[PDB]
Amino acid sequence: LYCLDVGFLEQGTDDREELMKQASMFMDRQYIAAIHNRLQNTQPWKSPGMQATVRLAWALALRGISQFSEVLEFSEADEPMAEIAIGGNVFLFLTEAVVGSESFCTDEFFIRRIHKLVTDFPTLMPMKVKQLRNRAEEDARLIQMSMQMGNEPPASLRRDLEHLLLLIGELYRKDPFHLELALEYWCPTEPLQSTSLMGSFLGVAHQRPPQRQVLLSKFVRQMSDLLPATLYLPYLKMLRGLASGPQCAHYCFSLLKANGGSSAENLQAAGGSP
Amino acid sequence: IFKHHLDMGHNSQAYDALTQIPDTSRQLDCLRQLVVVLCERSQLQDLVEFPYVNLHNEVVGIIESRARAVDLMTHNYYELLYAFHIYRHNYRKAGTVMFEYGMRLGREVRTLRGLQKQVNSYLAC
Amino acid sequence: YSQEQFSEAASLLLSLMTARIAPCSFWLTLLLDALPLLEQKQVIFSAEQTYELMRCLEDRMAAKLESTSPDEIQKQDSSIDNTKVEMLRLALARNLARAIVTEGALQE
Repeated sequence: LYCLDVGFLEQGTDDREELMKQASMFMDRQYIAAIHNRLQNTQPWKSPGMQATVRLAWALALRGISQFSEVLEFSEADEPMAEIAIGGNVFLFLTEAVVGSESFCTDEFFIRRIHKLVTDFPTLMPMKVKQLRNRAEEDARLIQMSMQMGNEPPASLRRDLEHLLLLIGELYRKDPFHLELALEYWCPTEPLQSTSLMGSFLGVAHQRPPQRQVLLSKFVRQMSDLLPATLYLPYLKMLRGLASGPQCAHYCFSLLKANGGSSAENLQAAGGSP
Repeated sequence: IFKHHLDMGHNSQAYDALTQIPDTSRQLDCLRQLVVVLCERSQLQDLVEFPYVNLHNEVVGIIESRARAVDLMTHNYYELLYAFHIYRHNYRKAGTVMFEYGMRLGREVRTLRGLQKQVNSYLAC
Repeated sequence: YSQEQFSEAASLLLSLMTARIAPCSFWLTLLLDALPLLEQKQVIFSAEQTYELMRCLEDRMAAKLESTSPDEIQKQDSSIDNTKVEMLRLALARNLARAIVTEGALQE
């Protein structure tokens, strides 16, 4: 994970080009092509969880590479790799095997790497984010009609966003180091102030976080207002995860206060958060 | 002629050139030009000491629209319409500007600087 | 004041009001003190300075309204004194327009 940690590539970075030159992936022209061809080939995978993991990771890597590469650029295999990854429910595999292990709390770098992987996943695949959001909504609709007719939900159920909600919520009750990486998901554009927040720009006008985290916490802020009932609980796992820590708790308090007040979108179990 | 007056900074002379202008549409356009350039040139005293008449409503509309348009901190057009209201003895109207801008601060801003400013505005009105 | 150090005059006055000094019959004089500062036809004070100045002016104003009675006033001086209040704050606000235009032009 650290070797593949290339998070500077999400947007154009001033240091990105030199990180590219002293990065092995690009100084080896055969690196990216070799792993791409091998992964698209057939290899033994004793755990589909880690197989999905590797497909997802190499897909995000190629997605980041493509935006500033033209000859080491691959964007064709990312879609099947990503679909295999989500279908194999890599989310629960990583939730259980890695995080559930207390061998995972040994170094802060573990938490850091997973956090930037978490921030990586949505920014590179916004189309997949929208598709899965709509697919979860239609899953809610199908379950609603099945309950109305007294039957079971049709065919199989895919709950990958549910897995993500459960996973990240669980993640942010597990840290001794108190890294406050959830405060990132708390942009200081959100109106909130304390007797220690004068060093922030909530006592002084204006502050804009980096684009990726702005997108993440903003999509969070809209999900505060749009919810299908099938995802009501894992979203609540979001909530209890983020509920750890005093300042993140104050931020989430502010967010639910925004969800507070008279409305028509926090009064609904579908299309909003009941 | 007006724009040349602007170029060499004869502000009273530009004002006279503007008062010459028959058409109210071009009057409004050049009024907008004047306001923008005087704001960027930090020439505020010009704007107030102008003794406009029958153009007061044009200026009021222009300045309120730009108040809709501007940032609260990097632009002071509400305060400009304020001081206009004082210059024209507009007690109720300057109060309206202050309370309105305090509401605007309450909406846009939740900082302590804001807090000072909403208090200032509500109090002033 | 008699030697015209208005800046330190304002400093001392702001300090003593935010000290909230003197009894009710003498916050009368505390209020009365601001008149020459009103008389300033030329000022060097900051816009923030004018802020806290007037801030405290009406702060003490409401406070005097309530010190008389917690919802009323009963002192014989207040009425015509209130009249002076309106005229003085008139002059104040006009000079406030003056000070703010000067300060904004001070940034030129």
